[PDB]
Amino acid sequence: MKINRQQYAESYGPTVGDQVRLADTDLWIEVEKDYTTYGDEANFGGGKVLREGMGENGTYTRTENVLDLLLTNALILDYTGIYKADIGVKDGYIVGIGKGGNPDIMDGVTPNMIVGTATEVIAAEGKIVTAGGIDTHVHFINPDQVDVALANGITTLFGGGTGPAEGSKATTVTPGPWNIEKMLKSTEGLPINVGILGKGHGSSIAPIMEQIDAGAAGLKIHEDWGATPASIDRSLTVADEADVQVAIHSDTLNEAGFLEDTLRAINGRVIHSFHVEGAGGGHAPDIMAMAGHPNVLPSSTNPTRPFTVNTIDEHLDMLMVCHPEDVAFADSRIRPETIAAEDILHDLGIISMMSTDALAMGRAGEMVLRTWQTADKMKKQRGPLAEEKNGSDNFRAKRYVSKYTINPAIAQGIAHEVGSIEEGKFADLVLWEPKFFGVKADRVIKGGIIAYAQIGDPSASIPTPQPVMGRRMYGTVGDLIHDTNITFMSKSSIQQGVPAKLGLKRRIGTVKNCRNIGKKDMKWNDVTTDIDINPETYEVKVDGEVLTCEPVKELPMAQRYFLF
Amino acid sequence: MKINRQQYAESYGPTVGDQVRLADTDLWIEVEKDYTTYGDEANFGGGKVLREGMGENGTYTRTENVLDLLLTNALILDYTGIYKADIGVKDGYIVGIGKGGNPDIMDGVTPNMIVGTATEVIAAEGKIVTAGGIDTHVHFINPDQVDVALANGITTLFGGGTGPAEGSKATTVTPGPWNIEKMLKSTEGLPINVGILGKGHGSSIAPIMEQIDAGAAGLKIHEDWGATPASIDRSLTVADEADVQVAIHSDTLNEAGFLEDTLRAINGRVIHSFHVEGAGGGHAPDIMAMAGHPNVLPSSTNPTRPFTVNTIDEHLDMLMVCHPEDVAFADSRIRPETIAAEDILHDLGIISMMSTDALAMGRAGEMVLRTWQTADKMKKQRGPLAEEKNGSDNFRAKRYVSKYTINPAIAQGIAHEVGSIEEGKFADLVLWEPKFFGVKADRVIKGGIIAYAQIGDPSASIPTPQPVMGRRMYGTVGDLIHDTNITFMSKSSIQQGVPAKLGLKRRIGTVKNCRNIGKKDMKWNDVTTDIDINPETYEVKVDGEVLTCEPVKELPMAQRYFLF
Amino acid sequence: NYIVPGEYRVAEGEIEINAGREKTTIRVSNTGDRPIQVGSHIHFVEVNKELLFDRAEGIGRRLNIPSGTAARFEPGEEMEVELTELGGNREVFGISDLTNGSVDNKELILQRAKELGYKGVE
Amino acid sequence: MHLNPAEKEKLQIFLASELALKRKARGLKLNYPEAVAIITSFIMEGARDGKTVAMLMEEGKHVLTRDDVMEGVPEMIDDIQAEATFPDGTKLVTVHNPIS
Amino acid sequence: MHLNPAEKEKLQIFLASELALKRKARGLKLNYPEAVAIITSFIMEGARDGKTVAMLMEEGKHVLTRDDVMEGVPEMIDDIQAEATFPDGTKLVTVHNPIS
Amino acid sequence: MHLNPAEKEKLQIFLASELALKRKARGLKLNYPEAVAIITSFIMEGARDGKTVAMLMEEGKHVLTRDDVMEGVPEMIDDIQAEATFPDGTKLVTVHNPIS
Ligand SMILES: [Au+]
Ligand SMILES: [Au+]
Ligand SMILES: [Au+]
Ligand SMILES: [Au+]
Ligand SMILES: [Au+]
Ligand SMILES: [Au+]
Ligand SMILES: [Au+]
Ligand SMILES: [Au+]
Ligand SMILES: [Au+]
Ligand SMILES: [Au+]
Ligand code: NI
Ligand code: NI
Ligand code: NI
Ligand code: NI
Ligand SMILES: [O]
Ligand SMILES: [O]
Repeated sequence: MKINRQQYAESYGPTVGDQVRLADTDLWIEVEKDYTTYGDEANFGGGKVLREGMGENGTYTRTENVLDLLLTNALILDYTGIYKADIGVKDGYIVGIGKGGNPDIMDGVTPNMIVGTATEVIAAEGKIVTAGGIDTHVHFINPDQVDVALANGITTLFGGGTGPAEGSKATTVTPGPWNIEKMLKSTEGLPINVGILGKGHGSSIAPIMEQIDAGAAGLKIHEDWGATPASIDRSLTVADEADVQVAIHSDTLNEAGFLEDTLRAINGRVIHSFHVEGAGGGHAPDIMAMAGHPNVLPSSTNPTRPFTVNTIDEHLDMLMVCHPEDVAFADSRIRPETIAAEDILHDLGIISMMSTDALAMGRAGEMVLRTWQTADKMKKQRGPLAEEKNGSDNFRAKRYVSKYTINPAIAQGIAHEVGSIEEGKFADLVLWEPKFFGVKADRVIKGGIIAYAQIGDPSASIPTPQPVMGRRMYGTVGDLIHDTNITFMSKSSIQQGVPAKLGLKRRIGTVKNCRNIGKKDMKWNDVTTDIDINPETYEVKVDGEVLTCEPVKELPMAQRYFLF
Repeated sequence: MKINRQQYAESYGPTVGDQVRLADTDLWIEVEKDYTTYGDEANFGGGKVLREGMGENGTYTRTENVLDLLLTNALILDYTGIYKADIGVKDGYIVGIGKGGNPDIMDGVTPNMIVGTATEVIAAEGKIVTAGGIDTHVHFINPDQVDVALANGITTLFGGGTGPAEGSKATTVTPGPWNIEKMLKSTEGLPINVGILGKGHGSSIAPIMEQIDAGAAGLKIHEDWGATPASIDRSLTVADEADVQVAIHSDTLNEAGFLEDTLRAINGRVIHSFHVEGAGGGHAPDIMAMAGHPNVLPSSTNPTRPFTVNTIDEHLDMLMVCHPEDVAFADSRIRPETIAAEDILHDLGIISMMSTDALAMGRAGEMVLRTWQTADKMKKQRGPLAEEKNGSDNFRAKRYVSKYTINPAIAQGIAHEVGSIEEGKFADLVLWEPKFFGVKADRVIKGGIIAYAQIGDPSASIPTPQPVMGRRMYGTVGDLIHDTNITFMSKSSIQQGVPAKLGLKRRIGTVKNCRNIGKKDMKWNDVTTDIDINPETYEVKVDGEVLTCEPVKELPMAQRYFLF
Repeated sequence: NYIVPGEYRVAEGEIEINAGREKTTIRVSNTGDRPIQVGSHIHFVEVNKELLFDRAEGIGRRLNIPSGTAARFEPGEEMEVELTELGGNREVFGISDLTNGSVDNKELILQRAKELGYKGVE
Repeated sequence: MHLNPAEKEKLQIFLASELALKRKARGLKLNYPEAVAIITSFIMEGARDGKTVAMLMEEGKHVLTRDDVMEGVPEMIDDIQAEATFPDGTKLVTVHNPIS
Repeated sequence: MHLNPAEKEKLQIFLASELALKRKARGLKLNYPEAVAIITSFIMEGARDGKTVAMLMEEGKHVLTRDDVMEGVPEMIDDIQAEATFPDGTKLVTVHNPIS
Repeated sequence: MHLNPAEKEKLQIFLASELALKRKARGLKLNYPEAVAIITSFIMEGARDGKTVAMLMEEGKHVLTRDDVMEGVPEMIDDIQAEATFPDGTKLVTVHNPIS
């Protein structure tokens, strides 16, 4: 008995060699391999396979290799590959990627992926499943920002802020022990993972370090607090001692130094360079040259992503919620040459990460959206990458999915917990209908329980009737919000008992291993090079070659989908 | 001094022999008796009776027979009668039904119903007061479902689910120890009473039983997990040992057996038969024959309730969010003969309970609504029941109110806490304006504090200006949500300290006494009989008599009330 | 050029299910007066008593049909079905309680089947 | 008014439909959410008018055609479902493939 | 805009009134919530126009008549109250028995 | 429809704008929130129509004039900003001093 491929894909999702369009882009991903045994696929419902004595084992207690949750027939898109598998979750972690079911009667069952009495089922056939997005440039300004992030597949917010205070409105900073404690307490009520950055400013160690001991997960150096040689140096000394990451928004004004001075203060130490293109801030006009250095982990914020006909005009008036000296400053800061080149640097693997800059100069719900728009524009302008085979865009898809999943997690020192669909990691997973991929998440799973879902009328006979909208689910309600989300904190704050001292009930994640990494550690985005930015023309060269691009008038993942 | 009856009823609500129309139905309930002393009625406001030295006692401390809350002049509609009384609440329980006030100066004051300094007042004159509804067929799929339930007078949700996972979308199941613990934690944030059902599937005892020990309040056998002889048998063995109820949705496909096989596996043990008519699921076509057996506690889900011109068409396409073999299956499953007969079986007291099937194939806010629509249709088609007197519908009203209050509570093993307005039970009470009765609750009281209310503009001088809508009240806010709601749990989980282990702060209710009951224990709905369902024609007979009914084109409690 | 958002381009060819396992065709009768649908992965010898077939031929087997689909028997309908072999450990527990161990225990399975009146034990 | 939760939510659908209809009136090809809002609101207004489920299942296939919507939208919409109060109470309407 | 909580809620009343008025325009007898929305929105728009409380108490008795609404609706509505910003600040309007 | 949080909120702006436009149609001078709603909704509808940011920055200065609004309102409104989905994705429009 044979099933043709069209019907097979309809019923169980696609299999090896089949391709799927991402939303309304011209990007195609291809199934590289499939962990199933054809004929023993798992599925759930009336007369289906996961029933007692059949695909569901009726013998084993939950401890005996039995899952709490199986996602059946998932098409995984991850830095580790694009492939078909069942995903098994237990104790809120991914424990198995393979083939779930009942070894009584099925071949090829992954030994710890038994469906038992204890097992819940999510049908992922026909869905794409990715890791939750990791946004490392978050301003905590308005709690309404969290659902915005969840609706576009983001599951971790790293940044700073105390609400709409001017310091927080400009900088990803929660300053000092007391503001940090207050925001750790606030975090207890936010249904997403969080890590908080202290103020990376000071000329003595202790005022900076006490923020790490109070429970910050990293530091932010921002020009608005003085991105001077001293603040840079003291922050990195703190970070090297505490094993946390420092993000920098450098001195746009070149007041105390030019880019070369900033790199000298850094002195070869690890640093995350925020909005490296520089519209979002940094040494005018050449900040983007940071992205060539081996000790720099470079990210883009999202409003420059990708380069479009309206980009410059929007950024021009945007820099007026701010305002001859003004015009010159604006012209030095908003540059078509660097924004254009930023598109290509993404495509080449020279800028490793995306991020939002949520509510300060970036969109909380558009990190994932704009990553794919950028990849699609690059395919349209540059063609398939050299590395591609089979007419698929798998190579570009792995390079781009890395920018908002694994690479920020590595940079921040949290990739042991989050950032990819791998065994041993926390079960932060996003299901997408391919037609909505990267636009509107179907279900966002946090620590193995659904936290957010596009779902319909709660008064209806079934959940599909209108209106279908993003809604918080049971993972966010009551005490379950504590078990399904992680507060990431410095090792010192954890060793000093800060969680017990503040009464935090959230899972506590340890920041670690982010002093001993560099550009080479950025998955699919590991390129070091000489970046030259001409001081007169702003022309960008990479090892002597000029990089120009042009803006597009239209993007996919835009007016087909959005009501406003 | 005499008051004519029209003015008396206006001022104090109706008294003995007076009748009240239920909403816009043709059902009339009659006051059977009245606990007042005429002239000493309690009431509250300027120059009214409950004032210090007068109807309010100024002497006694709260411990001295003084109430925390008096509902004045309530028209109670309950299985125990339809009658006029004051209702006194203390420590969150109903402590007195009788005559409240001040024994200093009033005759006939119930001794523990003193209005004192400690007493709050709710005016119930002109209201009907019932127990909160007990919905025993709840899928926990979308937290928005709770307010939907509260708005139609439901105060207890029994069922299962982890949110919009496919297992939960099909079955009232929270599977296994970890999913159960997570949902008990979630429950801490839900302003309604809850009990959780584990997966009633397995061929060994321990995988099933460990769910009860983890804190489940019962089990659900569902065909989608394999409603086989083994799963039925092991679940009932567990339930008999643990003293919890099992609900069944049987094998519609007749794969491993026909109805007689299911009854043999049950082997005379107690079971709750869900959606017994069978559109919602079960042995095609004869499942409804369950409702004749003495060991079966039979419930309907609500979309078949009652039989109307649109019923079949809606159910036909509804079974396509699912899809020759398909048509045959649908035709075997959606049957005008059984849906028609289901109306009459309700009226005869042969089906004992209503329930929703919320978000799986039933409406979270329409259990109470459809109970009364059904009673009204039956009066229109069958006439007043033989048992009626005085031109009232009291007998039918007690039979129908029982279906969503006391009978589910008895079936689930929780009637010692909830399900009726009796002394000693938890003060879950719903006030209704007669014009909105069974449609939109006025105030829902949970554990003696209002949890939900139709009330107007919060910025206004008074609470009646527009817009008047359902809103959560103070009982739902902060820590008070813990004291006003009950998590029902197995005796074993309670003895093993699960609440302390999970940090539950809700009142903990014990499931008990539900192995030693049967059909005869269903108030006003206690009829056992031979039900025959013809396998060729689907004609329903009860002790040799054919039962036919017909659909109606219009219902009360519909377009007069609803904006959509 | 027309864009269908999220569309598949499936590869050419066909998927063989249950490849490399022995297949067996048998006749099966619904002697009952109500319809019976049998799922892909139920141990075939443990189906509804009122299905008449050679019960020995269902031991250690299930329907050779796509995972999650079902064969349908109207009342009085007789038809052929194709079976494939169970895999993994070739053990069955629960369902109708006829096996509760290795499927190799043919005589014990058939003895229980006959005693409980599963039709077609010789 | 005594609005319950569903009555409040469903006001939003009517509002989205009004917005979409103005967009269509000024000559725009409609997008995915606009199209869904228009057909959903049509169904609920149809139930309010007293039509049967059967009528609305037919009529819902003719509210918008492919020339009214952007490329790909017809294929994005496999079904539209809505529950509304008919003269005989709440019923579910499902319209399969509403736009060809 | 600086919307406060009441301004956001009261947008809903206007919206329900618009919905009800379209229903009335296509010949339906109006139900309970529809009727309340129409009269409530009339009052708030009246205050916005600068009418007095006294005018709106009179006019509110003549916005809908019994022939505009379903059986029983007149008797279901004993009073309609609304607060709105008059030229002299927020005031409460109560219309007793608005539909005979 | 798959509404996200911003799509739900922004429905409110359209609704406030509809309310304000009816008020203007009956001859009222518009207040602060009414004026902001009208110009904001104009911008988002403009983006939906496919205009550029540059066009909307110009046109937004001519939607309402001082004679359309109450005393002081022009001076209360220093800027109006709105984000909407253009054919090339979300962009921010800021209109400085929209009413003289
Ligand atoms: Au700036
Ligand atoms: Au700025
Ligand atoms: Au300028
Ligand atoms: Au200028
Ligand atoms: Au900015
Ligand atoms: Au079904
Ligand atoms: Au279904
Ligand atoms: Au059909
Ligand atoms: Au058909
Ligand atoms: Au259904
Ligand atoms: Ni910055
Ligand atoms: Ni920033
Ligand atoms: Ni069921
Ligand atoms: Ni159900
Ligand atoms: O930033
Ligand atoms: O169900």
